[PDB]
Amino acid sequence: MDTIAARALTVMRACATLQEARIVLEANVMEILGIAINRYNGLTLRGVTMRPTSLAQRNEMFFMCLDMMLSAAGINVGPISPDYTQHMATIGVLATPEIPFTTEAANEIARVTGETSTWGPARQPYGFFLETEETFQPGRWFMRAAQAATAVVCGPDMIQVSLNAGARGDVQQIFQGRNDPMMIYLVWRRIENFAMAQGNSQQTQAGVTVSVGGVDMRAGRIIAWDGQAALHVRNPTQQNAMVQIQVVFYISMDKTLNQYPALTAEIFNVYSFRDHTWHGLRTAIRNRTTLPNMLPPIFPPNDRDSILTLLLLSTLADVYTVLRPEFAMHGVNPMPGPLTAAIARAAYV
Amino acid sequence: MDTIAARALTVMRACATLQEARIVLEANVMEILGIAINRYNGLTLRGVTMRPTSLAQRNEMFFMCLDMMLSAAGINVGPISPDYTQHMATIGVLATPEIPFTTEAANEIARVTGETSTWGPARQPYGFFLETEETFQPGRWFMRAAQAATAVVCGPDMIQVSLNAGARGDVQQIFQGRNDPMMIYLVWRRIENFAMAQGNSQQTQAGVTVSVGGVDMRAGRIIAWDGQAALHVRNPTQQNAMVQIQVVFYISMDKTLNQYPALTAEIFNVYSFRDHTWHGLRTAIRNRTTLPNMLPPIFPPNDRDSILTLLLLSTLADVYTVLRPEFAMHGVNPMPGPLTAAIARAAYV
Amino acid sequence: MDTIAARALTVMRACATLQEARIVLEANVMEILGIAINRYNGLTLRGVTMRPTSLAQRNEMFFMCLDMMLSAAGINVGPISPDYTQHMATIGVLATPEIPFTTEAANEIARVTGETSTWGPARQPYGFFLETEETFQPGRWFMRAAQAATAVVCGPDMIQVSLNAGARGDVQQIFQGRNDPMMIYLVWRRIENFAMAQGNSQQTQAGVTVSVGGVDMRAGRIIAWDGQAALHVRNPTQQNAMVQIQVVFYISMDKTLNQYPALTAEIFNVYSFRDHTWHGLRTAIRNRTTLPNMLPPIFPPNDRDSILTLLLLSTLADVYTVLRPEFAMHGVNPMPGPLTAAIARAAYV
Amino acid sequence: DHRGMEVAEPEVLGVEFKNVLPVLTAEHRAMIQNALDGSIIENGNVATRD
Repeated sequence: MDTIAARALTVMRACATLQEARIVLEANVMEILGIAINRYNGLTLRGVTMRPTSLAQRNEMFFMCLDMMLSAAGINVGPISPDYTQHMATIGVLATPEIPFTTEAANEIARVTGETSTWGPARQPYGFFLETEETFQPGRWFMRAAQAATAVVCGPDMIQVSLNAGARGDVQQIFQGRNDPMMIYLVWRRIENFAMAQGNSQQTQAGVTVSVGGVDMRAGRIIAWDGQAALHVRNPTQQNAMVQIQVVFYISMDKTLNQYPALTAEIFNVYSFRDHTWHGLRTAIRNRTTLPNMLPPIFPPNDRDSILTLLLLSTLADVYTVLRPEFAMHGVNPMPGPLTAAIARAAYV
Repeated sequence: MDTIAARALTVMRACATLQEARIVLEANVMEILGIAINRYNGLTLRGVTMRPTSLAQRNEMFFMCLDMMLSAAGINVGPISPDYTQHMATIGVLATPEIPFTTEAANEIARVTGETSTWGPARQPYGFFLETEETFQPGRWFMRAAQAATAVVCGPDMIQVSLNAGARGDVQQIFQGRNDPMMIYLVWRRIENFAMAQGNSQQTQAGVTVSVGGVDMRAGRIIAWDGQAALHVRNPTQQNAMVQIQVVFYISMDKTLNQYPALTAEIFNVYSFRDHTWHGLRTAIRNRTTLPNMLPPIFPPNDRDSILTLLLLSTLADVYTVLRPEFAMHGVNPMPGPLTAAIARAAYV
Repeated sequence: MDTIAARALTVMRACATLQEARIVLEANVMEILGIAINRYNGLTLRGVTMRPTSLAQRNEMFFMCLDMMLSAAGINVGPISPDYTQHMATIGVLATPEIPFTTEAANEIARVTGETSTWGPARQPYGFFLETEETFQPGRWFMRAAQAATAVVCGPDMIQVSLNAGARGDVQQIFQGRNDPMMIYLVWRRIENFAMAQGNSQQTQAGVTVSVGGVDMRAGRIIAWDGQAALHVRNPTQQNAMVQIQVVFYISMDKTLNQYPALTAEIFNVYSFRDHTWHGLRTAIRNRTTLPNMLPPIFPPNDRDSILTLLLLSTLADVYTVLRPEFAMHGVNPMPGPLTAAIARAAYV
Repeated sequence: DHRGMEVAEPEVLGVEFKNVLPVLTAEHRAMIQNALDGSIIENGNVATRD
């Protein structure tokens, strides 16, 4: 199956080489398309040419890639065009060890299947305390009833602890219960000039300390906190003190956009407009998938199929560009105008 | 035209494979390299060797890549060296359909020209309210005269709304007029403890409701706001209230650094020092462009020529590395002593 | 006539096997279709192909199935299409012994004809007392003037009997007169806490007894009542007592949806939308029948013709699905391509 | 030609099995026969072809 995808990929990538009519191709390309087109036209019964020129020929070729792309992705688009009709037979041609696949294509799939199947540590995208309902003003004192030390959120990646003179206590429990971090990188600072319950300016005397799991840590330095250790703050000072602890960044086993090389750029390419025909095509294709038909997912996918599909589509996108195909699509009405940022904007629902 | 670029590109990446060849593996490449070098040497009258060894031979080959790279970028650097002279004829060498190009080069270009010619949705880099002249203290109450609900910017990606007990109102207009977003992603929270006009602490009671386009939304959750729907906040509570709304990230059709795969890394590679000769060269080249001659552009380019040029330079950079060219350059004075971060820092004006 | 229908069915089913073009057919199929199609084209004068590809070919074939479907059901649709025309002669084709029919089809019809022509016991669909005009509050005491025992309905499948201390009496008559059951399945309980004429909570003491035809029955157990035996309740207790007797379910000789295997799923299939073409067709067809033209009959049919028609049509539906016919009917304005639940909803007048 | 399909003659395949045939169980024989008239000419009924 990986092999199938690698092939479909290799073929499309090679079709992308046809920028002109007469130009000579690299032998590698000829070999690939030669065998491919043969077995393809064989079981397809369609008339694809190594060297398309007309348009009708270019369409035919694009359809081929499209056929393979869909077949490699395992998609059944259905009646979406009066001009194009998907051939299930395409899959039979890809499963055929006859058609080769580049080493790059091999490793590309090997990586996708590789990471997609397991997990790993990754710098998360947003602030730690992003999914919080209540936030407190930063720098403002706040002591909960009966407590000598009161830690509280003040931002998406910010917390501040209010300590009474001579007070001390554990803070960790403010972080816990959220997500499933493996390592949280901290950096604490002294809130040198903060607001009091009434509005008067108050100073935090130099001498307050923060120790993790027992060891004392410096302020303004990064700290590798395992999220489990004893996050302890002490106020040996004879005055009220407030300190802010910052989650510069943390790491979890959730899939980020850096799971596979330049995944971002690809997604951009797929989601890009080009023209109505492309747009609706790309849309109509993803309508069969778990992916947002025309707007970048908020959250990066984590399954083989998704990543793969995007890659194939992204490539198929470039193929579309070089081929300049032209055909009908149910529900799509093309505006002949030169196309502007504006016209594109409108297209997205 | 793109074909010309692909060719030139192919050539360079190929020249960057003679660190020591001893029977090349990629037969594809060779066929092309030979062809190209012959065509070049014919119209150039220079003597480029398949296997450079001396230095003069290495310089020769480099100069070639340079010539092609420049011709491909549509750049005429003029007299920048006593050793190198640019041959415009180079364009006539890349125009020949006799010269093939790798599938790699083909796709590389197809991507560039592809996206560079159209638009697409992309996560913007900086905070929404970054281009603001005025900002307010976070958590601090503020009610503009005669208004019962006063929304205001408190950060680059932060706003806070001051509501009087029993008050309500639309907030959307604070966002509008700025940029041209397609989708803004929000997350609102209740500012549990905030400063009053006088400085006294105040509580925001639970029950405040934020509804988009009519539907009521939860706090601490991400929200897909189209920028046109009704952003309404209600304060059914018998006390003042302050809620903070956050633009976690937005998307627009403005080109970002992810318009093309690992564009970032390439740019770094171009703007990197290496040595004085390279430095001044890379500069002298960009002086003919719209791109900053020695400091990474603040804003990611959006035109073909820009992106392309960078790529060619990035590649020509590597070619420079492997070849170890040695030559003069008007206005450049080489300091042969080993090289340190210090010596480099100095070179950047 | 059984034979005729069986054949018409067999044929349609066979055409449904033509999912693709170059696929190998099950020997059995070719054999049938051949004899059929030729004989049809013989008496029809139409040009049906055993392996359609064009569209007009597919239409012709569909028209054939349609021609037969109607004939087998004895339906004359009339001038409903400028493209299709019904050939009454089709019936003669279904009457030719030379065209065989599957064992499946034979048994299928034999089942329909079998049950349709006779009656049988079946778990009825709705509550026993569904067709009641007056209903009483459940658990609320109620004694009709001059009576010591007063039974009354408190739901679609619920009756409660109000008993005075020391009272007793037969209840059966409340059930009689309605429908024509063969066996009513009861289960009685004591209303431990009920409302009195004034509103005060009253208890029902343990010791009350219900007896059918003389034999005493336990509470909370299912009782097979013949509807004719004496339903006697006794209140030997020294307090008022209320008992609820429940008709869990009953069986009569009426036709339910379980008269013929998965009749339900079939009906759903017939009434399903697909597209304006199918819809309008399926509609216009049933306009010749006693069946609702576009909404599942409240009550399950009971005559051969209805059941038959449904089945045939259901199958012709599937044929339509594989053949993808394209043509128009007077009064039908089709919207091609992307159909949505919304567009479908709207289609049902 | 065989049952509406055009199949390849055992000669164009890649095997010497004639040796085996005589020792085959009615069952095995049959199986193989199907495999033989199994391999068809894909496009088969099309004419034109090439």
